[PDB]
Amino acid sequence: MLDAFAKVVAQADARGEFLSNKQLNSLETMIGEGNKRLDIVNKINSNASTIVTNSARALFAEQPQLIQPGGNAYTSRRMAACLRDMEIVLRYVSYAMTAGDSSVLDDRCLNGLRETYQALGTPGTSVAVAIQKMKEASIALANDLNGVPLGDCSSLNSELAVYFDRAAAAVV
Amino acid sequence: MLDAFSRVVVNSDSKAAYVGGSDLQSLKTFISDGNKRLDAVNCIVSNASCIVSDAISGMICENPGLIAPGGNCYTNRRMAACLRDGEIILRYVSYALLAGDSSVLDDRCLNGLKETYIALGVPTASTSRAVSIMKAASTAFIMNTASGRKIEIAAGDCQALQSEAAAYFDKVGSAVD
Amino acid sequence: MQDAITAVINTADVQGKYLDDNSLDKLRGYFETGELRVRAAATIAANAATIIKESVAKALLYSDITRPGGNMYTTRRYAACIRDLDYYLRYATYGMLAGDPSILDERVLNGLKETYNSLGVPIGATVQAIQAMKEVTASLVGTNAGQEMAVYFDYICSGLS
Amino acid sequence: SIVTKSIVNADAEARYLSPGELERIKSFVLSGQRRLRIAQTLTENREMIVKKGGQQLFQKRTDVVSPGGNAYGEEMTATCLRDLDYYLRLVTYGIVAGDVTPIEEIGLVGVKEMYNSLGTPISGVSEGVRCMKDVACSLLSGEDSAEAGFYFDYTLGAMQ
Amino acid sequence: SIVTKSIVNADAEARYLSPGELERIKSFVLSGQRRLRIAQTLTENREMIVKKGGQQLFQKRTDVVSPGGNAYGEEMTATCLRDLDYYLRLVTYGIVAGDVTPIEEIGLVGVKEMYNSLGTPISGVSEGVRCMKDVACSLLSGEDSAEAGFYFDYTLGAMQ
Amino acid sequence: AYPYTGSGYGG
Amino acid sequence: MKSVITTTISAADAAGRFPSSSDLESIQGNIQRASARLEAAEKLSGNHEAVVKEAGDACFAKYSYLKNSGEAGDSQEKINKCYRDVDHYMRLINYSLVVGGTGPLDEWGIAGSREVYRTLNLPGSAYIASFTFTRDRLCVPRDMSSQAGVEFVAALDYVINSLS
Amino acid sequence: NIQFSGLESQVKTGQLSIKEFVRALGKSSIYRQQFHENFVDSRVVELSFKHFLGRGISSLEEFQKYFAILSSNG
Amino acid sequence: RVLDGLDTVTQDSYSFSRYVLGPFQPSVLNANSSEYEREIAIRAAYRHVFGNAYIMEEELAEVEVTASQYKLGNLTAKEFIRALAKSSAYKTRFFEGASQYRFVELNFMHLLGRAPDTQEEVATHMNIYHAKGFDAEIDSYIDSEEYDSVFGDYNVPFLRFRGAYTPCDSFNKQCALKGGWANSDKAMGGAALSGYNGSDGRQMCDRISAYVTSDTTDYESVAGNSPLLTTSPNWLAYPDPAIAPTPAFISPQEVREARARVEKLREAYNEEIAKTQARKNAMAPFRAMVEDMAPMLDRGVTFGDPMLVHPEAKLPENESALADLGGKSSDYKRFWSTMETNTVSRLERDLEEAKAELRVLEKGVDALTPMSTS
Amino acid sequence: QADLPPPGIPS
Ligand SMILES: *[C@@H](C)[C@H]1/C(=C/C2=NC(=C\c3[nH]c(C[C@H]4NC(=O)C(C=C)=C4C)c(C)c3CCC(=O)O)/C(CCC(=O)O)=C2C)NC(=O)[C@@H]1C
Ligand SMILES: C=CC1=C(C)[C@@H](Cc2[nH]c(/C=C3N=C(/C=C4\NC(=O)[C@H](C)[C@H]4CC)C(C)=C\3CCC(=O)O)c(CCC(=O)O)c2C)NC1=O
Ligand SMILES: C=CC1=C(C)[C@@H](Cc2[nH]c(/C=C3N=C(/C=C4\NC(=O)[C@H](C)[C@H]4CC)C(C)=C\3CCC(=O)O)c(CCC(=O)O)c2C)NC1=O
Ligand SMILES: C=CC1=C(C)[C@@H](Cc2[nH]c(/C=C3N=C(/C=C4\NC(=O)[C@H](C)[C@H]4CC)C(C)=C\3CCC(=O)O)c(CCC(=O)O)c2C)NC1=O
Ligand SMILES: C=CC1=C(C)[C@@H](Cc2[nH]c(/C=C3N=C(/C=C4\NC(=O)[C@H](C)[C@H]4CC)C(C)=C\3CCC(=O)O)c(CCC(=O)O)c2C)NC1=O
Ligand SMILES: C=CC1=C(C)[C@@H](Cc2[nH]c(/C=C3N=C(/C=C4\NC(=O)[C@H](C)[C@H]4CC)C(C)=C\3CCC(=O)O)c(CCC(=O)O)c2C)NC1=O
Ligand SMILES: C=CC1=C(C)[C@@H](Cc2[nH]c(/C=C3N=C(/C=C4\NC(=O)[C@H](C)[C@H]4CC)C(C)=C\3CCC(=O)O)c(CCC(=O)O)c2C)NC1=O
Ligand SMILES: CCC1=C(C)/C(=C/C2=NC(=C\c3[nH]c(/C=C4\NC(=O)[C@H](C)[C@H]4CC)c(C)c3CCC(=O)O)/C(CCC(=O)O)=C2C)NC1=O
Ligand SMILES: CCC1=C(C)/C(=C/C2=NC(=C\c3[nH]c(/C=C4\NC(=O)[C@H](C)[C@H]4CC)c(C)c3CCC(=O)O)/C(CCC(=O)O)=C2C)NC1=O
Ligand SMILES: CCC1=C(C)/C(=C/C2=NC(=C\c3[nH]c(/C=C4\NC(=O)[C@H](C)[C@H]4CC)c(C)c3CCC(=O)O)/C(CCC(=O)O)=C2C)NC1=O
Ligand SMILES: CCC1=C(C)/C(=C/C2=NC(=C\c3[nH]c(/C=C4\NC(=O)[C@H](C)[C@H]4CC)c(C)c3CCC(=O)O)/C(CCC(=O)O)=C2C)NC1=O
Ligand SMILES: CCC1=C(C)[C@@H](CC2=N/C(=C\c3[nH]c(C[C@@H]4NC(=O)C(C)=C4CC)c(C)c3CCC(=O)O)C(CCC(=O)O)=C2C)NC1=O
Repeated sequence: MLDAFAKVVAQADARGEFLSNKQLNSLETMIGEGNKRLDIVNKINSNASTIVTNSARALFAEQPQLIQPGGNAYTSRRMAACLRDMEIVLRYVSYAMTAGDSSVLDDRCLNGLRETYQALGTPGTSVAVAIQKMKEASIALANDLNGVPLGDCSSLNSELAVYFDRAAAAVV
Repeated sequence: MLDAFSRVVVNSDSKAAYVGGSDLQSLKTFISDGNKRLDAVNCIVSNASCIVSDAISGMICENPGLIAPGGNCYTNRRMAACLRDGEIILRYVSYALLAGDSSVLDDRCLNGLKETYIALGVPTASTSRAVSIMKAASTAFIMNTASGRKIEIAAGDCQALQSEAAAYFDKVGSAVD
Repeated sequence: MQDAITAVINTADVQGKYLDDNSLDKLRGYFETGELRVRAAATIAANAATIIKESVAKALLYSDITRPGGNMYTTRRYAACIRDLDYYLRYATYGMLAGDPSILDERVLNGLKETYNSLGVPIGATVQAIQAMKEVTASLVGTNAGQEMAVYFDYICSGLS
Repeated sequence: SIVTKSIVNADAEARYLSPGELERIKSFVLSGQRRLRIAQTLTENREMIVKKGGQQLFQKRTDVVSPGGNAYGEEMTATCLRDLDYYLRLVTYGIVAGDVTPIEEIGLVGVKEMYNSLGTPISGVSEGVRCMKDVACSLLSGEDSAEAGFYFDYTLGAMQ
Repeated sequence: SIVTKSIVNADAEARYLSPGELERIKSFVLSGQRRLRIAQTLTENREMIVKKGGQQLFQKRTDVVSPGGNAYGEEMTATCLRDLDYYLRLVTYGIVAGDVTPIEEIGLVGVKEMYNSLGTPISGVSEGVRCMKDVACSLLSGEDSAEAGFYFDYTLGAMQ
Repeated sequence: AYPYTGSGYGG
Repeated sequence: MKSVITTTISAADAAGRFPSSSDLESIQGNIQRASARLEAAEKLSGNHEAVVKEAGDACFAKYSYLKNSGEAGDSQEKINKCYRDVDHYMRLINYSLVVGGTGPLDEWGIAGSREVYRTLNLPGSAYIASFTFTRDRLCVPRDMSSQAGVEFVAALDYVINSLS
Repeated sequence: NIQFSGLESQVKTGQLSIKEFVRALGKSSIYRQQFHENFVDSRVVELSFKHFLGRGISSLEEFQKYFAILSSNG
Repeated sequence: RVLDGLDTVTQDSYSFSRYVLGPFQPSVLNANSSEYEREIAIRAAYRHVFGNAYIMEEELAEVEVTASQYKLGNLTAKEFIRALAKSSAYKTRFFEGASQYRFVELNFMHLLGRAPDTQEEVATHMNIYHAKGFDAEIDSYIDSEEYDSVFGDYNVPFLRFRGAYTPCDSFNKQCALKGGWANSDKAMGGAALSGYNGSDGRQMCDRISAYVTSDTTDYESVAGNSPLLTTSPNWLAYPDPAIAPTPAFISPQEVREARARVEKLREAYNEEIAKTQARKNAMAPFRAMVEDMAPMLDRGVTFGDPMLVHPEAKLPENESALADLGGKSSDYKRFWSTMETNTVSRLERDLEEAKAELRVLEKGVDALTPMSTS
Repeated sequence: QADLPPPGIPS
């Protein structure tokens, strides 16, 4: 597993040079961003259960297929598996939001996931709609002006959106 | 007028050599403690009219012969002057807090004070009492321990800086006496 | 009229060239600011009434103008006054959302100075009413979109003056 | 005015004034001093009409002078009675004019847009003018307050 | 609807639909499911929006339910909440239509003439719709209640 | 001092 | 107006030299501290009207005698002037807050204030009541950022210590 | 409650002549929504004469004249 | 009493005058100072005492002994100025080639910082000249009690913006005698032009007529080259204190039009003021009506919370001392938008703009014969 | 490195 820097160091050793002053300035910049990063991850880790639950409500409301007999989310077993999978993807997007690299989220969750949800008959695009709903709820939760000093955080919301867009892109 | 920087430079020119490591190390500590210095001087250039008011008022109340006839705080004019002089003393102490070296305070204000207050007939013990009241009030403001004012600030130990400010006021009070 | 995109196609077209990297940078600039222009126009659409009410209340009322012999005296004049403030707000939103003030040149500021100097409409009171709408509108849409609306209100004020 | 309306009328028909319209001008110029009596009485009794009409307005309608209404406070109440003074002045103009043109163009053309731009309920304005109609009909004769009262009725019909 | 507006547009220009307008139709027909979710939620939460919006209306505006107002009485209050139910229904129609043409032609074209013929303050109606906008924005998401809330904002701009 | 041009009843 | 730029330019002009690296570091510090203060100014221009309400209402909440007699607050019109002068001072706090030195607040508000306020029987204690109310209604976490709040406190401090 | 306030005002100034006022009223969406949408191109032709000239079609060759304009060019 | 006294008696005059804005403030060599502080104060002295005149490094050697003595702190600054003014430098710039009015006038500027008040004073100092030379003139200016009281031993002389000004014309002088920051004394007087090769140039004097007889210096001479202008405080007076530059291609028609406009504006102005007295409190009869029916309208507070109070009932918290009348944000914000709204205010600014334009014409119409008419 | 890496092969 590689962190935000571990990628810089790993490339710098894959060429075997030192870090230039340019690289060190970039790292120092990301550190000064890092408090805002921890704030976003704290907001996500707090309200996560409402993210998963509300997003699943909107999924089954907007697509009434899966709650019906014959649908894929039809059994209490299958529904619990559905919600828990949404909890999985939100957990690893929280991880890759902390790391600054999308490596851990690829390697643990996204890489290979499509082969499974093909192998079960699960419609991938419904999963993609689910992850888009968690992206909407999560970004609209991350832009809350409650309890935090005001400030500009468009770049980190852009990055977080890149992680959820990678999840929806990897299931579909 | 010399800051901490020019103090390092002047010392190293007396030694007549390059600047080197260790002097710069102490000066690096000056820079990293910079923001606390900033916020401290900001705390003393804040309620300072309040400081001079309270200190001279305290000096008259502790020693009621000032306001008595033929005292140096008797006439309204003389009261205006004493307040102005209290203001000026606190002003140059604030300069010495920014500079970090007492060159400014020694050269601009401190040099002619004993002879001047003698040449005016100003009682010096009373002035040193007023400098002491400004000292204690200034250290209480600089430690955020004033009763009427408690402003939240990012927390940290600042004892160094308090002892610095008290060093300058003791330099003034010891200078008038 | 023309938006920022049409202006880019005008310059690139009138040179005969195709789209080079500079023009694509200008289109990227507009397409970055797109969404901000949309929500600003949404908010102004929502609160036009209150912008005109607050701005008339700050700038024009209880003065010589609505006292008799001022220009605003009588109901017909009052309603014409606040009608003109509605046009300035609406066309200022069009100019913001296009990203190019050519609409203000075509359909508002044409002949308007001759109109107001013909009637005896006070120019300075009009300008101060427009600036009152600029402050209130910038308070609603925020900093960035308030800057954008600020350049178009200032464009109309530069048009009249 | 009646003269203005007749001249404009046969001007748009591009003819001289008809004998009928000239009889209308004769009846108007002979009815003059009665009209000037009416507007003389409503002129010299304006403070009773504005005060008493404002009292019947605020007593019937405690909305606007309540806290949170439009006319709450001393300055706002003064402005409210100021407007009732305006509509009384315009009614006197309409009486001496022999036509509602002065009333319509000074007061009524675009009144709804103005008071909607002020946040003022215009039904309260119409209730105020109806109260001044009752006071002004208490100050006049039978046929006299029929005539003047009908000019007030026109203003009520324009507000509603 | 958007389809109706485009067809009428190029119909009066007597041409087929341009590329631009066909892209607009594509964006509309792909945005469908989201719209149907919103109008589904405002459909199945109507009684909370009408009741709670009526409470905030009458608590902000104690004029019309006071004795002497329009909506004084049990029957009149019921009719008032009936009209708020109408505008809630029409907002849902405007959401699924993707255009305010349903809202405009069912509810807005000549609304001021009607409520002026009924004696009803239309500013109270606009305050009622704003109250239902607050409740309906409390029941939805961020971008979601931005969209639906802006449909309510169109209705408020038509009332004012 | 600053008259508003009106043909009839404007001012 | 005393600012960073005007003090270093004026000081270098009095020096008789080109602007050396010291002035360059001064304006470097101006563009460092700039963002924190400007956040303060944006929020002040956000809700200034409620600052006028609470400020003046606390100002007559303390001293009621101004509304009692003919002295300074005889009419509602003089109360309009009361709130008006408060908004002048808040507008000058916005101005000096944007510039970053105490320049416009000094040359526009403080200069010759003492002849005016002494002349027209205006007590300074009511102004100080207003401003101390505004500094008592300030939260570091909430509203403006802590750095912004600090600069707001400093400017309003300078207002009181100018008047008192 | 339909009001066209700037066509009205640009006519009150003489900026638009009254011909151009009838033009801008005739090109508004309320004209087409009222008279074009519910009617055939032949019937749109006829009603455009009633509104814009105040007479019927004089004769058959004039109808074949203006019907080509409507029918080919909206 | 707003103010105690003149420039000398008290310094309230300095506090609310132009003085605070200007770089016309005193400069002091404070204790033990480095070359940066010595060189600053010595140049600020050279700028004031020579009036921005230009001292080459050769001419600095003339002044050098005295400069060194001041760099000590042995000499007080007034004795330094004394040694500056006794230098052959300062004789050559000013005493050698000047008329006596001009010259005496200069030592008021450089020594005292003020323009001479009256002809009688000027003649007094000239009588001191013919008594005991250039040297006792300089001594008389430095040993004056007004000088000592205002400057003290320390402070380099400066232009005193004391708001007292004994004679207004002496103010107009004092701004005219120092022509702003770019100018110098050789420019103001044609010493350089008259003299061959930038030297031996007789100094020209103006305003002699204004010393002798009761005259007034031009608005141009005080408005173009001034400490008023260099210490500009960035004023949004609709009045422009700056002169409009002279437009070319002026015709007499353009000027009869503007004269007629000024007279029409004056008439409208007087009529509107006279009405203004007539306004009284038109609103006052209705105000008195509302004061009369106060028992019906005025209502007492219900003490409660937002919950549990009848609607339109005022809480003691919402006894805002501006909500008690029913004013608004507008009502405190009104007098700032009054320039456009007010009729009288609007007229006054127009009058003044018209007057400035009229003068600018009065310059331009003066040119005769060879003008390209347009 | 936007796409997913081969099996094993931790990115
Ligand atoms: C924190 C130490 C306090 C407290 C803070 C609260 N402030 C509330 C409202 C409020 N605060 C201000 C001042 C603020 N607004 C500005 O624009 C500026 C400066 C430009 C400042 C310093 C205002 C004007 C307002 C009213 C408007 C608003 O609601 O934001 C507030 C809400 C009070 C309530 O609604 O009950 C709180 C809670 N909280 C505390 O526990 C301590 C005492
Ligand atoms: C261990 C966990 C942990 C956290 C979760 C953070 C939480 C946190 N954030 C900030 C501080 C901050 N946090 C943000 C973040 C925000 N910018 C915005 O536009 C959004 C509302 C929001 C991101 C979603 C900003 C802007 C600041 C600085 C606020 C300021 O100085 O005005 C601070 C104060 C110290 C600092 O300035 O860094 C703290 C403790 N810190 C921690 O130690
Ligand atoms: C480490 C990562 C990791 C994952 C990402 C999941 C992926 C995953 N999901 C399921 C299994 C499942 N996943 C779902 C989820 C779905 N329900 C639907 O309606 C939607 C289409 C979809 C949610 C968006 C369901 C319903 C099952 C059970 C399927 C069944 O038994 O029919 C299984 C088989 C084992 C099981 O039954 O739990 C696996 C491996 N598991 C992991 O270990
Ligand atoms: C331009 C103006 C200007 C200032 C006024 C200062 C303000 C300032 N102080 C600190 C930061 C700080 N300020 C203090 C000060 C103290 N804390 C205590 O508990 C004592 C009461 C007090 C003694 C002086 C401390 C302890 C810190 C944090 C430690 C540090 O940063 O060194 C910081 C760091 C950033 C942050 O905290 O967000 C800044 C910018 N700096 C400036 O640039
Ligand atoms: C730069 C630094 C600096 C200072 C520190 C002061 C010091 C100082 N004080 C005075 C002058 C004075 N100082 C005081 C003060 C006093 N009143 C008393 O009752 C107490 C004993 C004492 C205050 C503690 C008084 C009263 C005078 C006027 C004395 C007199 O005129 O009798 C004077 C003479 C000039 C004047 O009258 O102002 C000076 C130089 N001035 C400076 O420029
Ligand atoms: C640029 C900054 C700036 C200010 C801060 C004000 C300050 C100021 N206020 C007044 C003038 C005034 N200011 C007040 C205000 C007061 N009423 C009271 O009951 C309270 C004591 C107090 C409000 C808290 C009043 C009442 C007057 C008029 C005084 C009078 O004419 O009697 C005047 C004289 C000119 C005038 O009449 O307006 C000035 C300069 N003006 C400025 O240009
Ligand atoms: C010995 C007699 C004597 C006088 C009569 C005055 C005359 C005078 N007034 C000013 C200067 C001034 N005078 C005024 C006065 C005015 N403000 C207005 O609104 C009104 C038009 C007018 C009062 C009726 C103002 C405002 C200034 C400052 C002008 C400015 O700096 O813009 C100045 C320039 C120096 C200064 O700034 O003080 C002088 C010489 N001075 C003297 O020495
Ligand atoms: C968008 C395109 C557009 C604009 C903007 C526009 C302006 C416009 N303003 C007009 C009049 C007017 N405009 C005003 C305006 C003002 N009075 C005041 O005191 C205020 C300071 C100021 C407004 C801020 C007034 C009073 C009149 C009426 C003059 C009269 O006819 O009596 C008129 C003459 C027609 C009429 O209203 O009767 C036009 C045509 N016309 C257009 O087609
Ligand atoms: C004849 C030509 C003419 C009319 C009619 C007219 C009306 C008019 N009414 C006004 C305000 C107002 N009008 C009212 C009226 C009312 N408040 C109530 O509660 C009542 C229900 C109602 C009256 C019946 C009030 C309170 C204001 C003041 C709003 C404010 O500025 O604070 C204003 C703003 C100027 C001012 O008074 O401060 C105008 C211009 N103006 C004209 O030139
Ligand atoms: C679909 C479009 C549409 C609308 C909106 C509509 C409204 C409508 N509102 C009515 C009455 C009414 N509407 C109100 C409404 C209100 N009273 C207030 O004070 C408040 C401001 C407001 C409620 C928010 C009241 C009080 C009445 C009855 C008044 C009376 O009968 O005296 C009536 C009279 C008869 C009847 O309701 O059956 C109609 C037809 N009709 C339509 O076809
Ligand atoms: C939008 C609804 C609408 C329609 C359809 C319409 C048709 C229409 N067809 C016409 C003529 C005609 N239409 C035809 C059509 C045909 N001849 C054949 O043999 C074929 C079967 C057929 C073509 C497929 C012919 C030949 C004429 C002219 C006949 C003549 O003038 O002698 C005319 C006579 C004048 C004119 O065209 O301008 C009208 C108005 N008008 C309308 O408003
Ligand atoms: C009756 C005659 C009389 C006085 C006058 C006072 C004067 C006075 N102030 C003190 C000290 C003192 N004074 C202040 C300043 C002051 N307090 C504030 O909170 C604010 C806003 C102030 C200015 C308005 C502070 C902050 C202190 C330090 C003590 C404290 O924490 O309050 C001390 C203690 C001195 C010491 O510690 O040696 C004295 C004697 N005392 C008297 O007996």
